[PDB]
Amino acid sequence: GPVIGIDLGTTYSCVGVFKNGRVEILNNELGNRITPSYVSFVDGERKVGEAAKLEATLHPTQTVFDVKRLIGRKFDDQEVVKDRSLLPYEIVNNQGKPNIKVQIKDKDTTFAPEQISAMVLEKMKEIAQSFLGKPVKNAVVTVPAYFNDAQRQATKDAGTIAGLNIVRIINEPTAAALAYGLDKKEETSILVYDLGGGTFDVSILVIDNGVFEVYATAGNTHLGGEDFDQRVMDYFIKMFKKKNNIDLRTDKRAIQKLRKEVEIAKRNLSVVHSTQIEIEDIVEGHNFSETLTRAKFEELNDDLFRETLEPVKKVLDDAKYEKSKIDEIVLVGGSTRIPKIQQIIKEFFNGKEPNRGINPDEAVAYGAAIQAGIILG
Ligand SMILES: Nc1ncnc2c1nc(N)n2[C@@H]1O[C@H](CO)[C@@H](O)[C@H]1O
Repeated sequence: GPVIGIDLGTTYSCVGVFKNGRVEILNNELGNRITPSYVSFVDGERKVGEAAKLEATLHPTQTVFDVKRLIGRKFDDQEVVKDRSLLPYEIVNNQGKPNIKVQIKDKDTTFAPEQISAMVLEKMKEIAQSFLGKPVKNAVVTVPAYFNDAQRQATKDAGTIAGLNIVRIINEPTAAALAYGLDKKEETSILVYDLGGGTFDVSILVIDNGVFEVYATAGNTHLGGEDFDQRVMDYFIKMFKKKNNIDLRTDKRAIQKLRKEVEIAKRNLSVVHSTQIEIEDIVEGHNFSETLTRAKFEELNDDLFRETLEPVKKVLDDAKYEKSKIDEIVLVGGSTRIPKIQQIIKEFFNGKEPNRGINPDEAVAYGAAIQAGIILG
């Protein structure tokens, strides 16, 4: 049968197929190549993807996301304790393991993380089946390089629940190296800088005669694009209060509409220098109309951009590497399109240029698809 490739990300998932000697990254039913990793349990309906994400605003306790943060971990791990305090849906202690609790038709229902991740995998599988017009039973699925045996096994178990045999788990850095087609011959040391919507990961990947090994990993589990948007929102919430004596945080619907326009404005400022953020009647009788420059966008976030170099220093130190030992810097995740990010990395690497695909959110799924093709021969 076919083997598909899935990037099971913290904030999103992406599915690729390898067919007629090319990788195709598939669109979801709404025409996007990225599906938000969200599942909602409201009014006796289950939704998966953007339709679930949209329920988060009015149904924050029934809308599950960021499950990758919980999968294969223990309820008392410091990281899960921190996540229970950040996440608005109920996380309960099932015999030492975090489980998700929600209501379906008012009934208390508990899920393992791998059961919610299975629902994201199910949807990616259905996109692949309808595209290939065949059943799909096998997949390459990616995980972070720092995932331990229980986190990898819990991801495999997610596959099994979704009716997917996970024939191979590969780390996200390896998947990126496969996508960018880094020469497998002789020896290459690669810094993989992966700045996503929710998380930052950096790995030293060494490629030696077609053998891939991650020598060191570090990161910041709570640093990504969504933080850069929150810094902009904070700024404009302050200004709108100053100007109109309206605190937009008093209206959940206003904050949702602002967040959407702020995300687009940030994307615009990776290409242009100045952009308009506009919402008619952000509340009744009050338009939101503001300009954001690249310079102000950077000023609002410069300490977070700069923070990304602390994990870079840690992996160089952990692997007893000097900046020079790094042969190529590869960038993954849409957040790496921010010019200032590219600039800061370059100057850290004493002038060296980094490589950024042009679909950096799809590189990991692309690599997983390539791995599927490699396995099929
Ligand atoms: N043009 C762009 N400039 C800055 N950030 C961008 C971006 N494109 C994406 N996807 N991103 C962000 O990447 C993350 C993963 O999708 C999200 O936080 C996007 O906003």
